[PDB]
Amino acid sequence: DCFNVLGKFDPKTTTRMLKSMYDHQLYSQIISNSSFVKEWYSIGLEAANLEGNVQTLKNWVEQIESLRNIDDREVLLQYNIAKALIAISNEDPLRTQKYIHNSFRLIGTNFITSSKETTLLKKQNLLMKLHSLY
Amino acid sequence: NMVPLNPNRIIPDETSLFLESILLHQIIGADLSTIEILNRLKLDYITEFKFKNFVIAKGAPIGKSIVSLLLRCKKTLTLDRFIDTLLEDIAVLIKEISVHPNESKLAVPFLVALMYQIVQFRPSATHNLALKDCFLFICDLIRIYHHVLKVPIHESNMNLHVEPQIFQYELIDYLIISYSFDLLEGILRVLQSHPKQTYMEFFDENILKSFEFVYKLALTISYKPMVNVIFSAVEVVNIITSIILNMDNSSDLKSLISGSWWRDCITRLYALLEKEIKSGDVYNENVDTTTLHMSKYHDFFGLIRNIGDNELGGLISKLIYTDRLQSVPRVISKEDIGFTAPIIGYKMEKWLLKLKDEVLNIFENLLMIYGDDATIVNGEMLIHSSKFLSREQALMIERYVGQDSPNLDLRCHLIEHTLTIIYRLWKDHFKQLREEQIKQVESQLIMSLWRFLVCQTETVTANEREMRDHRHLVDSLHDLTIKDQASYYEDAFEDLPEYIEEELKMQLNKRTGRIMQVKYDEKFQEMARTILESKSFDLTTLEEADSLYISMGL
Amino acid sequence: IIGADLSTIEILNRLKLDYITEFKFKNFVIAKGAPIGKSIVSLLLRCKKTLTLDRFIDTLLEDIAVLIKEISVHPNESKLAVPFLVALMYQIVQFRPSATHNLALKD
Amino acid sequence: KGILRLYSLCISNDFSKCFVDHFPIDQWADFSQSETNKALSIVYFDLKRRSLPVEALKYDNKFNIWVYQSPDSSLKNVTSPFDDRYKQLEKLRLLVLLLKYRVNQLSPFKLILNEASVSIQ
Repeated sequence: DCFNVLGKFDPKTTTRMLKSMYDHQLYSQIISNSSFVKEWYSIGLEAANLEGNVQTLKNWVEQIESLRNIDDREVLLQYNIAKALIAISNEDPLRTQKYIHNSFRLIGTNFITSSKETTLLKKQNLLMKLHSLY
Repeated sequence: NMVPLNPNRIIPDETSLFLESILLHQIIGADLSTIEILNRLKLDYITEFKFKNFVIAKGAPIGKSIVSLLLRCKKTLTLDRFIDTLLEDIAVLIKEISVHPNESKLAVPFLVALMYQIVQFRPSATHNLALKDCFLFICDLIRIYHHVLKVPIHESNMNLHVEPQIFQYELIDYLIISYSFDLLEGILRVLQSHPKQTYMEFFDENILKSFEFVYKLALTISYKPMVNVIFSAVEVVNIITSIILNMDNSSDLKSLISGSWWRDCITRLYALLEKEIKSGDVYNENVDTTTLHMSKYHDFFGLIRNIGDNELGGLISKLIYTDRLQSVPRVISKEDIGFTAPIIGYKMEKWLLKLKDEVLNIFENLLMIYGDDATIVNGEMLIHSSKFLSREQALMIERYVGQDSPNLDLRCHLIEHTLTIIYRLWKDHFKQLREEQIKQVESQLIMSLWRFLVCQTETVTANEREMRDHRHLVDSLHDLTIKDQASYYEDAFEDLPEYIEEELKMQLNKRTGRIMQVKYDEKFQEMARTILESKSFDLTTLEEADSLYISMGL
Repeated sequence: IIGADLSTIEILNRLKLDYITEFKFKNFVIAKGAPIGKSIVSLLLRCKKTLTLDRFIDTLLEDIAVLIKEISVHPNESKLAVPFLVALMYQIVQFRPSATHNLALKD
Repeated sequence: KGILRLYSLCISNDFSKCFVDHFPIDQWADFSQSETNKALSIVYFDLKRRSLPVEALKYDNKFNIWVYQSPDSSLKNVTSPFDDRYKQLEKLRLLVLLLKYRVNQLSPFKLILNEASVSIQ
């Protein structure tokens, strides 16, 4: 509660805000926290795709593409995740295949990593959107 | 026999015309009007901006700021004055809009649409000082975007195409770079179309160096080439040729130019020309440095040449919300843009034909330029021109004729002109040819000559029937256009006055016979004869020529 | 105008007629959220190379008059635009009232 | 002939916006029985086809799929000096909303196959 209200009332602390709020899976909120800075977009685009409004997803991916050269290691994954969920609600089993394959091409290059490194459940995040994609 | 005065026109003032035209222009392809596109612009990350009584607030209407400046300066300036004033202001604009860390450049291209509409509008007595101001400003703008035309030769195994997938800033800078080179094009051609008097006053070695930077950036030999910039750059080379063939003592501008730079241009022309035409995948990616593949990434007209699908046009409109003053463009899919009818592919076959027209056309032009020799004057012109002649002879006959597609007509008119090129060589330039060169390729030149020396049978027509049969076999597409044209689009294609129905028949006869690889012009064969059958070099003494004579009959 | 800050037509360019979601009279469409302003100047400029001085006058008079009436008879419609348009028409008839004809005036 | 050919050529072609400005015939259109004079009427008809909203109905007089007239001016060759008929009727025919077919109609499948076999015998 307080942590939100401080985020309103800061951006490094607001980074902490969005981080903790995504951590409590409160996507149905973060969609509404500050839909109307860079380390925040993943936080945002996730809930954007997660809840499932065709208009909200549209607006979020719109700001994302409006950036000049994101270039960033992170967002493009969630970006594709969403950018499939336009073709779904507009029915192209070809466009969707193209974008989801491009999702594979991404995930299997950068976020994917070395072999073992001490953990599995930690990677389960990276792997679990993968599973659901299928 | 006087004719009376006619001053009672309600004359539209030239300044007023210019004003209203800019004020409501819509570009070829989009949906929205220029000035109002402008009216949906805010320049944000530069919270104040100002050069010359041209304040703009932070969240201010860019577009209204335009129309303001426009109208106020209207009752100030005359036509040309209004041009140069805009040019300076918009120039300062673009320059800073460029030099800025977090600034997005949405406005820039659209203002470049301005650039065109504007500078094109009336180039009559416009002065090269202003022209060059804009010009240099944009060349070095380009070197501010020199980070484009030298992107690598291919996508490396590690280099990914996983992407924000935006066609936005790609199309952004693509429009930018192109439109900018397109400036280069347009203003430089307004230079060429200015009175000859106002010429050398603009040409300094700065033109050589700046355009040298951009050319090297552009017609890469170690990166991806990029067909549009390929175009633009090479016609600027053509602009050089133009000032050559136009300045009575063009030796002035030639001496201005540097030998190394003539080389770094003509050599890269060779790099261009020994590529190939394959409508098979003109619309995908293949062996590089060999295919001018205009991909959807940059496929529209270009600010002149109405090349085809122009498939980006309305997507220009989709760039602004067309409802709200804004700074960064509206999203577009990189891939929705672009099996139905490859007739667009064949429109383009005609166009890339016009391109290789340009290739041989500039090479002809420089040919005639250098009545005296030079350093890049080396004979590899003879080699490679004859070489292209050979290849579009042999592969001509084995592949491209008979494929019922009207590309062949221009594909052959090409080499029919190269005939003039070589015949120019025979008349003029046979006081340099190196034994080195003649016996490095005794092969291909003799091939070229004998290609019509075996054609000179001159023993085909004799009737209508066989050739009209040839026609029914091949000329299907050519007749599709022939009948569209005779049935749709001509004054002369009705009411033949009884002296041209025979023109129909024999002209179609000659065109179809000239379609099937054989019996080229009597002028062709005798002009080629005056080259080989004349013994000016020891290609053909009888002792080693009668084996070909008998191989023709004789 | 005397007193305000902004340009007349340009005031107009920040107007949208909402509670009447559409109108059409004479090649004069206006979309729902359309740029009334660019719709004004739109009609203006477009009919420019059509009409002449007096002719463009009476034509715009009739058009913008119909516009007033449209903005007139509607329950929930706000009338914001209306008063700006009246000033616009005054300006027009005040600019060049030469050898015109009254019928338009009377209309 | 002239006016017909001109606007025919124009129609389908994206340059609607090329036309929009530089020439409306609002005055000499004069399709109130006032105002050779019966040929700019076909360009007015194709401009109404451009209007297009669904009010147009099914093809009755063998003309185009006509629209509510109370109107519909003439047949596809209003003036037919043997070439104007061609130009107009062709253009108006395009209002309908092949190479292989070309020669087939020039000399006006499976059945076509074996009928070809026997007729060529």
